[PDB]
Amino acid sequence: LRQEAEQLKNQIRDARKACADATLSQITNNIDPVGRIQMRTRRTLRGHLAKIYAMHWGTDSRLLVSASQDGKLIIWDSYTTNKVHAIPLRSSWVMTCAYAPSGNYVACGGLDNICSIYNLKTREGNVRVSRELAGHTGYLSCCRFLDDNQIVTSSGDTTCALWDIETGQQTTTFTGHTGDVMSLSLAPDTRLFVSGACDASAKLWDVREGMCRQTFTGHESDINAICFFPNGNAFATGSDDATCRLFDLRADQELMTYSHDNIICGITSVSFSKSGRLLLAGYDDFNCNVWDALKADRAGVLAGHDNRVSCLGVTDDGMAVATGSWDSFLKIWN
Amino acid sequence: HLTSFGILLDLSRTSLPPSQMMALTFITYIGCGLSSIFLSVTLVTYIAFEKIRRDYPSKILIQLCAALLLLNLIFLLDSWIALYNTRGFCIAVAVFLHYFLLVSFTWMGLEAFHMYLALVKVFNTYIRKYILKFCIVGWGIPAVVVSIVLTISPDNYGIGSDFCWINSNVVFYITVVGYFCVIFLLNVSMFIVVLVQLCRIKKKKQLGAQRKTSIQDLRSIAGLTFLLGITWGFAFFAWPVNVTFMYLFAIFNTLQGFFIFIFYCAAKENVRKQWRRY
Amino acid sequence: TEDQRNEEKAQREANKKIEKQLQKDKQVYRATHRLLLLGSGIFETKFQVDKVNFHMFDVGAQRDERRKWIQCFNDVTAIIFVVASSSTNRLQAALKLFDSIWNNKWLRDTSVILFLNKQDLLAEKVLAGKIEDYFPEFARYTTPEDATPEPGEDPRVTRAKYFIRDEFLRISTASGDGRHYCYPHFTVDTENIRRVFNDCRDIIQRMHLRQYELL
Amino acid sequence: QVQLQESGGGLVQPGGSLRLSCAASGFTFSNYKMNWVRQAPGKGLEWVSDISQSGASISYTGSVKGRFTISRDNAKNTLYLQMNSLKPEDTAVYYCARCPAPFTRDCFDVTSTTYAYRGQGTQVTVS
Amino acid sequence: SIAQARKLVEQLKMEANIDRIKVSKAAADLMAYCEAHAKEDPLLTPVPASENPFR
Repeated sequence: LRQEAEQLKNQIRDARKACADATLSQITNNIDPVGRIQMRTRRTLRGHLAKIYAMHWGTDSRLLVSASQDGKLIIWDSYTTNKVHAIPLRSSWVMTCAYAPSGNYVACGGLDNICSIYNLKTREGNVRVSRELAGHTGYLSCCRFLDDNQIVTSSGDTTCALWDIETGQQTTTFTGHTGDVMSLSLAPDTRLFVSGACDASAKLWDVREGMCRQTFTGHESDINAICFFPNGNAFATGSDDATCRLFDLRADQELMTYSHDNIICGITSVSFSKSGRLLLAGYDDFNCNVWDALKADRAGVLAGHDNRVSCLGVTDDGMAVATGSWDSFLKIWN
Repeated sequence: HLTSFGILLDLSRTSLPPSQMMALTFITYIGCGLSSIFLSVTLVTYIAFEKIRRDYPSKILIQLCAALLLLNLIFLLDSWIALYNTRGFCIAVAVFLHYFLLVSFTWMGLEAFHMYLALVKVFNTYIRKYILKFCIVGWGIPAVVVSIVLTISPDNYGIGSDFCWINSNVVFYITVVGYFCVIFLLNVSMFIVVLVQLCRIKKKKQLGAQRKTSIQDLRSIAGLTFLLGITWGFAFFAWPVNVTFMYLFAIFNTLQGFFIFIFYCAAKENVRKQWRRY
Repeated sequence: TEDQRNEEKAQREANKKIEKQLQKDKQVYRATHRLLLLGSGIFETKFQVDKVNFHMFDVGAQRDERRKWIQCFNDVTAIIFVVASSSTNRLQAALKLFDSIWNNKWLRDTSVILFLNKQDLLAEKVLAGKIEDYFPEFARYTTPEDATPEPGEDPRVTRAKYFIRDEFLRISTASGDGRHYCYPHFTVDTENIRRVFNDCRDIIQRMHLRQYELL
Repeated sequence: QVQLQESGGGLVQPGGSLRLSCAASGFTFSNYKMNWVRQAPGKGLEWVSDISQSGASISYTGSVKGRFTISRDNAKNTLYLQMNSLKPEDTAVYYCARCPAPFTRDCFDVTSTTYAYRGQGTQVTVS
Repeated sequence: SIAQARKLVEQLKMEANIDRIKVSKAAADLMAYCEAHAKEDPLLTPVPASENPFR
């Protein structure tokens, strides 16, 4: 079937070329860019002990969750720089944390092969573990809450999995990736999702159907970063090849490349603003090189982190950008 | 306008000859003045640059640099300013000169007591508020010791009736020199103890070809010397050699904060990297 | 408002209770001295030697691809590299894994303890007559002068184990930038825990010397 | 698409020269450290050789160190591997394993099972 | 293996068959959203501290 699989790979890449037309860099070249942003470090969220391997914001955009390999999980109050609900973790090495949209439940997960969910608003006022979602044979790398009871989890066993807290088991398993899957993103209309793995591919998924519908094979290296465009009709991924590229769901190809020749470092966290024309990508040169997101113009450098920025996310209403990094502090950007 | 820097650790307490005194004073102002200006560059760099205060050595370095700058300021304005016939200021400037020297001494000892908690006791050395609890022993206990001297005899300080320093012999040999010795013996039993434990790992050869001497290595050994203030132990060689090592006391200890800028702020690789971005 | 002031007061009180908790288990955590092993989920053996915590991490359940979860262990005290010491060609897989760990841009800051765990198993294979074909430069290799483990040990076993040791240490010296150092060993061996203690002692000593730029 | 179409192999007598090549398109060849990994049946994935960017660091496994040489072509975007004086022990399935991150000197998981930047492979049978 | 190869070619069969529009309409709708929410984006322009909760 190896001879057969090359034929539909050649047929799909011609369907990209049949809809190649004009690229996004040529069309958007006429209109005015936003120019230089000059984001500044509003608030430094100090208190994490080891490297901050993962973070997530909230729908309320006030509380953010951030996960560090010390064994902690602090729901940071980003408006006043306050720590609320510092979860002590069973696993010392946590690589994911999704702040639940509703806000009641908080995920974690990592090398323990368990995505453990913590309910913040317990009846006793002390945060405990609701259900430990064991079942993955690989490391938990990204998690995203569908709602208060549904949580798809990216994992290192080449399979993402949709779980249910009420039963503690997998609703469905997404067995399409061929390498250990790194980042995860849910659409704003929460009907479908796309996850990036350590492949050349970041293939799209369906929540209710449970399996891959379209595959976006655009990066050279390990896609550590993924985030939808704010409509949900597109998404940008980021990998270790020092290029982050955007892909459209209605299309099938790479849109246009956000790369610069000075960048010789990997990408770990991409995130999108309220408007689509801004892309916050987090890099391995200890900075977050933000782009214009439509013109390959580096809109700014979010320097100020001494170690590698491993998780940068933006607020749901577009207020701020908080880039957690490996130097054990998050920083709020505006 | 004339002062010798060795007045702080003369240990003989004899007045230096007026021939050399002028020379040492020229060494002291070109030394302490170029330090002060350079130390200020070090403290403007470190507090401003958070990126360089992540390790505990640099936070103790700031409190050593703030000790040595405030020592080098309170030494220039004791001398350039005329304190003759003004007793309150004289005891005050001399109280601050003693305090900013005793915090200068123990923040080399706290560089060494950190090195006890880094290199010979390597584990279970985390102390909650590590730098703040070193401010209780680095800035607070020298503020206690100066307060005992004031509580002893407020007329200890200043001139007898000229540099405003401690007046009594028994106070100076206990509260400066005896304070220096319990820090210098702490320092050199944690200076060569760094050196034996850093030449040991230079004696370990992974493929049989070890690196004896490096450009960073030569920078680091001399940098360790002015970090711990081992050239403040040129005082012990005072009195024969006496005429020689008081000159070496004025070259290597006036320029110590200049050399701390040189060895920990101008040749430190992460610190110089932040200067290009400003 | 007063209700806004009431919520911020409770938020600050919960924050300071959390700060008290995080100071307490910062005091726990900095005393932990984590290590990483190679060669369910992640396994924990919190062994104490000389009243010093050491929090070992066997990570066997994660699969063969390890390029992204080995980046968990750049802030670790040490990477205890267990080598099967016998040569699929599992020993050269350990050399390539050590070369990948050594030259990794995050693991450049953290040190590796090498142990060669199946050393007692190596003695039967080399005395019977099997690494000469599996390594060409073993013929051209010579025994170092500081190479006496025990007088009853055969010089062929000693030459083989020191060749395997310096085969890792060719990666440790001949490399680019990176602030980390290798500690090879030769292992029933009840002295291994002590060897981990002495090597992590020298690791945190060297980390403090590099913090002072003494290295 | 990063696809890795290897070429070569077949029924070749031991001691006979063979040119191993992979197509290796979809990624920038000048940035990536490049690899060769073999896998015998019932044995497992075994690393053979690596070449760095522009051939700076070239190392070999000890089975083939004195008898193999590896070359790469940055302009033609193609990795090569000469084989000389073959013993019949290395009848393995050779596979042009690519290192995951380009600008890093390290190279993980090219002997890992189900690796994404590893080709389908060409059967190299010697008898 | 043959099972994962069959799953891969089945994914390739059903992946091509889905609707695939020309990319100029898709990028045009992306720019339509960008502008459509640039006035609602608090990150393109520097927001004054009267309504910015991070000063």
